[PDB]
Amino acid sequence: PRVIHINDSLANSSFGYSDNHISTTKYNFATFLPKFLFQEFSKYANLFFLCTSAIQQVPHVSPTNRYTTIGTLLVVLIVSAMKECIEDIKRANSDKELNNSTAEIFSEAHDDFVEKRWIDIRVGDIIRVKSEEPIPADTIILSSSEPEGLCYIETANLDGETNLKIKQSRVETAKFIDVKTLKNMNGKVVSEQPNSSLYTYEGTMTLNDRQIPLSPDQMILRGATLRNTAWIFGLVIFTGHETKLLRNATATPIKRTAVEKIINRQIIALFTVLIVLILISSIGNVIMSTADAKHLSYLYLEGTNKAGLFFKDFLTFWILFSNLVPISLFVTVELIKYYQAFMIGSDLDLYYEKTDTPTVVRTSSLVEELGQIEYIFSDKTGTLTRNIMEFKSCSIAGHCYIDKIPEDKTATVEDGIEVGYRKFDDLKKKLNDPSDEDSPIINDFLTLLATCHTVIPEFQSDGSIKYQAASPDEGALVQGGADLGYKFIIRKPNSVTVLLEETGEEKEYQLLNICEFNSTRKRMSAIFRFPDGSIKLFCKGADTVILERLDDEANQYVEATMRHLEDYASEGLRTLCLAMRDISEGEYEEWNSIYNEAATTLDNRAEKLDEAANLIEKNLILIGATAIEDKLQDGVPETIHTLQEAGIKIWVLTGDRQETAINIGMSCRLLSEDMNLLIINEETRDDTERNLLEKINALNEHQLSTHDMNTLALVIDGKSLGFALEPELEDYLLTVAKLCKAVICCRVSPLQKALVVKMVKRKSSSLLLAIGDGANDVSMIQAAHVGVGISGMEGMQAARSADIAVGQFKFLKKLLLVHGSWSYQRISVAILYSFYKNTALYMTQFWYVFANAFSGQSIMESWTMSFYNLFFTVWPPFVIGVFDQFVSSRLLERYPQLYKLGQKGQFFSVYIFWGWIINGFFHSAIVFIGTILIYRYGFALNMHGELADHWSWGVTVYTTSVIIVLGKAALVTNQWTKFTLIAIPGSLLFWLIFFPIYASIFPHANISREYYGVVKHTYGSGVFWLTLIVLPIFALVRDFLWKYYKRMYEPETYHVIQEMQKYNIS
Amino acid sequence: PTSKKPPNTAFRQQRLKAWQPILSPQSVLPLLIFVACIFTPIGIGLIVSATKVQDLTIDYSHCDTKASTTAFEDIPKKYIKYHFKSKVENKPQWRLTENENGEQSCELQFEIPNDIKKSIFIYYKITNFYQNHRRYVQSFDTKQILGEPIKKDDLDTSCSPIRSREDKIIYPCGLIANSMFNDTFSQVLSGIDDTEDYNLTNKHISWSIDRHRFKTTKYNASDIVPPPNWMKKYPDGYTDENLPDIHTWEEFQVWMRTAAFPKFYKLTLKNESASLPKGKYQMNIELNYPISLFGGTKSFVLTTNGAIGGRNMSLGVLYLIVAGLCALFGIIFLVKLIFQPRAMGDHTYL
Ligand SMILES: CCCCC/C=C\C/C=C\C/C=C/C/C=C\CCCC(=O)O[C@H](COC(=O)CCCCCCCCCCCCCCCCC)COP(=O)(O)O[C@@H]1[C@H](O)[C@@H](O)[C@H](OP(=O)(O)O)[C@@H](O)[C@H]1O
Ligand SMILES: CCCCCCCCCCCCCCCCCC(=O)OC[C@@H](COP(=O)(O)OC[C@@H](N)C(=O)O)OC(=O)CCCCCCCCCCCCCCC
Ligand SMILES: *[C@@H]1O[C@H](CO)[C@@H](O[C@@H]2O[C@H](CO)[C@@H](O[C@@H]3O[C@H](CO)[C@@H](O)[C@H](O[C@@H]4O[C@H](CO)[C@@H](O)[C@H](O)[C@@H]4O)[C@@H]3O)[C@H](O)[C@H]2NC(C)=O)[C@H](O)[C@H]1NC(C)=O
Ligand SMILES: Nc1ncnc2c1ncn2[C@@H]1O[C@H](COP(=O)(O)OP(=O)(O)OP(=O)(O)O)[C@@H](O)[C@H]1O
Ligand SMILES: *[C@@H]1O[C@H](CO)[C@@H](O[C@@H]2O[C@H](CO)[C@@H](O)[C@H](O)[C@H]2NC(C)=O)[C@H](O)[C@H]1NC(C)=O
Ligand SMILES: [Mg+2]
Repeated sequence: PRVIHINDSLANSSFGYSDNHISTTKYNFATFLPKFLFQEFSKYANLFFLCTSAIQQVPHVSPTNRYTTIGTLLVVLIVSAMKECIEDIKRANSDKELNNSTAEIFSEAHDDFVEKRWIDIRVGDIIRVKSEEPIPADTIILSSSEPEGLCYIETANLDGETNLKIKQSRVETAKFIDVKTLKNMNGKVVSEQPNSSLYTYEGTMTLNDRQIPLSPDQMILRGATLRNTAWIFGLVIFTGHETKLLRNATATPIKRTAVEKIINRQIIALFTVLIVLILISSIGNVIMSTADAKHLSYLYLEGTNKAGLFFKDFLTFWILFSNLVPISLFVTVELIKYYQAFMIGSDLDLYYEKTDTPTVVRTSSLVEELGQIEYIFSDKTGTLTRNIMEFKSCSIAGHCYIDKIPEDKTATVEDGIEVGYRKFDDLKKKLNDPSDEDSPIINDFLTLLATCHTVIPEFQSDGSIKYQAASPDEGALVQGGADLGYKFIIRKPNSVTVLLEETGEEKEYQLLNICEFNSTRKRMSAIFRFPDGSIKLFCKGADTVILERLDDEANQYVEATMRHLEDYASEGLRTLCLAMRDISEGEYEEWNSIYNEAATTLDNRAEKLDEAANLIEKNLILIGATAIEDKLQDGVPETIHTLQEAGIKIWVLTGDRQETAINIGMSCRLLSEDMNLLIINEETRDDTERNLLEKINALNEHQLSTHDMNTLALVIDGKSLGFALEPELEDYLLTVAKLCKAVICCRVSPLQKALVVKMVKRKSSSLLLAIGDGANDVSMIQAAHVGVGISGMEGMQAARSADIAVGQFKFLKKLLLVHGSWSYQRISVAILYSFYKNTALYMTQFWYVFANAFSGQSIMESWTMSFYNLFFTVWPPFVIGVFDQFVSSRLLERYPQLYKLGQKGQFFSVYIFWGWIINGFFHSAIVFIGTILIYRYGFALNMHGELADHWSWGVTVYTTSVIIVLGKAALVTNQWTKFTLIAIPGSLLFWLIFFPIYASIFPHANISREYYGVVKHTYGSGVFWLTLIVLPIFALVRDFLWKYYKRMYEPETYHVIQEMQKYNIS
Repeated sequence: PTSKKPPNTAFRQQRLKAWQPILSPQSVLPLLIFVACIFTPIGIGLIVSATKVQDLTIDYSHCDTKASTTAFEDIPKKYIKYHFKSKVENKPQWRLTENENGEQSCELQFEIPNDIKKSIFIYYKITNFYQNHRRYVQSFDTKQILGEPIKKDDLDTSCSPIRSREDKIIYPCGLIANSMFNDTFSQVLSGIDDTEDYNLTNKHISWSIDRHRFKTTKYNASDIVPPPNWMKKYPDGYTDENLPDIHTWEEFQVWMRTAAFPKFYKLTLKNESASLPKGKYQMNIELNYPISLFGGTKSFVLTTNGAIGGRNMSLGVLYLIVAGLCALFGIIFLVKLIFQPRAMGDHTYL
């Protein structure tokens, strides 16, 4: 049990409860080392370098320095640590904005509320919360500025809803108004352990007099917001990570990318190639030293057993050929992924103007997997809708009245009964004069739209009238009635005064009785008198329960209203039908008694209040129906359509009702009025099991075609999904979900949102995306491969722990199609070009062991080869993986099918990886063969009979291998901008200038004194310049022809788009 | 506060001036035609330039077992390789001469019926000599060959097999400067039968940087000892006159330059600004380096320096090979453009 004292700060500290802080950071000051080591050493190249550094420590077997590989591994580790530290500093800076908000606390030594920060609240402190202020922690309410104690809490962040939740205080524990008289609070409270089971609370507070029980009816959780109140007094029970909502949320996990998992499988093949090369070299060396031992007496070999020599040769050729796995790759890849994540968060098309919060990428490691997404797990309230309800259309006397007539129907057709649309000015002109047949009906409907409700009015200081309603649809109806001409003004028991726009005369209705709203009745009824002496009763509700409440005998306006309701519900409008009745007092003389007897039963009031109203329904006069729309965000249906066209299966997971999530889907065109809704609303495990079995049986009996599948949706309920998610027989739900066009889950807990994602990602091979708003879908964001959050509106916890923080839902159309297909293509080639450029040079060292008795003598030296991937071949990868685009941005949004090119492995795989390694062997072999033929016996110089030696020949190999990789980078580049002209042709001019200066001032300083006079024997000769034209062209003549052939006679889907952009012809 | 709006620069918004290259059929075929029409003349020029070189390789190995001492005997065909502008009449001949002690010599009599007008060079060709071994390239004290008198424990570890012999320093340590080719070539082509002598020289045959970095030693004549393989000509250690300076010993400099391949040339003699007239010539070579040390061949090469040095068609063939790939694919791609109509486009299978 959890015990908590009421009014002391000395005894509660002995329990060691958590504070009120939040930490969305990945690393901490006590776990950085192990997590960083597990993240960095999870690859197969860092482990390779670590094992290589352990080989050089063996004596004699290390020919060069003993700190050549560990010194570089430390550099790459420091670079990765600096990147992670910058990201964590940014995350902590973003987090700091929450723990510094104002929060008043009651002090016993001050007897006054002091304004502090959101990090200083402890367990058991009295907190005063104002209106429209986020709740600091799980506070049990103790007082409020309302009679008896009432408050409205909006839980749009606890779980997607629209209606305000009612909360109250206990008796004898609600008279604590004003700051004073808060000193007699003595005792203790016992509650349960912090659990994520919402809507449940059991316990008792042991006051100084007696015990007071508790219930979830007076338990406000962290995330809600007060509405239509002034101030509330709360006692903190849970805080920090002990909150029932922010409990399962953990730190940012290590999210691996599908590119990294493919690289790990690409390094393994390089290891087998290296092992084969080392074995070949060692066997050759052993055979040469054993057989031809009498013809090598000028070398003065040691002479030992073959077993003792094979091990030494293996250890030597390990370090000698350890450069096949480039170290500069896993550093360049980090910088490329960090730079291309900064360019994404600087686009004006992904920046919100009316809020000034641009897109951020707080995780630059998974920026390249945005173009491989196959599933999108969205959210309704907060992510798709704008949480705004408005009166759109109306239906009166079988006629639709709408403010702005659309272009789909425009005018009427008048087939049988009038069906169509007409402007509101016609309604106004027909209501003005009483000579029309529908004037009294419209009048009664307008009085209905501004009376029968529970809206509380409030006059502001400026003079504006504000409405306070626990239900947003009632507030929308009231606003519609007001701006239509019937402005409801004041309300008080047995008094409703509404101001009429016409004649400027206010009315006065004596409100007698009004029945509350229940989930079983689904009606709102109000019976009162009009200022004339007659009794009228209004009743509005859904067309399911009120149809069996009236009979037809004269009002032949039923079928038209049914057609109108069917036309409204086919677009995603929440409709409500309304009925009036005029009854006399002869039946009221007993109706008052049969109603007020419900206040006499002191045992079951919820059993009598509903049946007391079910006795006044004989024949209702149907007036019509209304339409209350919920506005979506800007560009939501178009984004859904574009993402569905690109081959992405969009799902919806909301913790709202099923009826509210069904019509949300017909408005954004996610569903249609012709698809089969596989509704699964079962209460037990056997029920949903049989439902799934019969669904698979009915779907398997057909052979399927182009139709059938595009008209199939899957609607799932909360408890039904909880029974369909158990490990025992769960594939029945996954086999059917892959055949429906859309899936919508309703009333799902915040834990199930992550369970669905974890089940999809573990039983498939696709990449998921989880976009959501509010702290109710945080775990889901921490459960998918890419977590995108919404920042700006109500709720920011989903945008602080996510990976990308957008401002609108429409930006997701450009973050995936343009900034996703590019990053997948940029990071691919930039890697495949490196593995090739490191192979076209260091493979000559393996072709040279057949000419030096398998000794392993390097062709070039250490300093020249060390500058290869550092000074002259480092910029082409950056300019390829950052500032390159194979297609324009205007064409990726025009043809979404191109996104499928990134959906499947078409640019980066192991089979394509072999195409660049084999191409690297070919170029190195060509260079070696061409160089060992031109320089026969060194007699390749026309300078007084002097000959070219070892170092004068290695410069030709190093220079020829540089022009070849730059030629390949030029043939690969699709853009050719100003940053490319300094990386591919500028790096070639760099070496040609760097070599003569380096080889003339450094050998004098006792640093690489082998290039003492090679500049005369290389630059001063005519053969060195005649090779650099015939070898790079002979080695690159195979790719230049194959590129043209593939582009012309076997064009791919993107080769035609690239040609369409060049000539500008569609 | 801050507007937090990204700038409207052409760099941040990723909109820069590009080119967009497309390998159009009217861009690749003319390129190939140009490459072929350029590489054909240079190819022919580099091919004809290697035919103007006249050389004569006489494998003088096996002289101590296949040459007679009484008179001259004909050399087998598998040992001579001659390329002249004209044609010889009498075949090359050789003889073995045994003078005092055991210093044998090989006398090779050859013919020059071409009247060479280019500068003459004389090298020796060593076969199957791995001078590029990992423990052979870097095997010499750089400070010791610089003239400085290095101490005992201050020598560099490259001279690992031989360095100190009974607390005595070796002046040329390491694997190199120990297996030096010590076959002394005659410094004059002795003309016979109505022909004159042809004087040769061995000066300025090494690199200009080797003659500037090989300084005269400053060691003590009683503190250094010769290498193990230098004892037949330097007995009883080094003396006052027995101190070979590496400044003027240009053969030492030309041998210290480590080659790149097991088959390498090494310059010994040269004669410029003079023509080689026709007639019979004789060359005397002292046999001191046994072929059993490395199991290869010792040749005598008399060449003339051309545009790329010696007869080597490996450079002119490549220039003609690329053209062979430009006049082939550049033609099979032209016949596919007229005899096989290609679709314009708008066939995207999306
Ligand atoms: C005995 C006489 C022989 C006479 C031979 C005469 C004629 C032979 C004919 C052809 C030679 C061989 C032809 C090979 C056959 C077909 C070539 C297929 C080429 C191929 O698509 O895949 C390549 C494999 O990388 C090699 O290129 C593989 C190169 C392999 C060639 C050599 C194979 C043996 C290599 C062994 C070397 C070992 C030597 C060891 C010797 C040691 C001695 C000491 C790699 O993709 P790729 O970079 O081209 O990229 C392509 C395409 O180029 C590009 O335009 C496309 O769009 P974009 O433009 O947007 O990117 C891109 O999507 C992609 O489709
Ligand atoms: C004109 C404007 C041009 C601007 C161009 C800027 C380009 C630089 C722009 C640098 C941008 C760098 C971005 C990332 C690129 C890769 C860097 C990287 O990966 O760094 C690891 C390691 C490489 O080591 P490894 O190659 O993988 O393994 C060696 C092994 N092969 C062997 O045998 O030893 O580096 C180090 O450890 C730091 C110390 C380097 C010392 C050498 C430079 C001397 C400078 C001094 C060298 C002398 C310079 C003399 C100048 C005259
Ligand atoms: C031209 O170059 C030839 C090869 O480089 C060279 O022939 C070698 O000459 C060396 C020097 O004499 C020979 O080495 C000697 O070999 C004998 C065994 O045959 C060793 O006993 C001897 O060591 C001796 O050690 C004794 C103490 O244990 C002591 O009396 C002396 O210190 C003595 O050094 C030498 O190591 C070698 O066998 C020769 N052949 C080969 C294939 O190396 C020619 O002499 C050289 N000629 C000239 C004129 O430069
Ligand atoms: N002001 C109103 N008076 C009466 N009925 C209303 C009013 N506003 C909406 N309704 C109707 O109330 C009905 C609500 O049904 P509800 O949504 O309550 O079922 P639920 O989805 O089963 O509830 P939960 O799932 O939240 O337990 C809707 O069909 C709607 O048309
Ligand atoms: C040019 O060659 C001739 C011919 O060998 C050299 O003359 C020889 O010199 C040596 C040295 O004293 C004598 O032993 C020979 O008897 C000489 N031969 C003849 C035929 O005279 C001459 O020395 C050479 N020139 C130079 C500068 O070395
Ligand atoms: Mg939401």
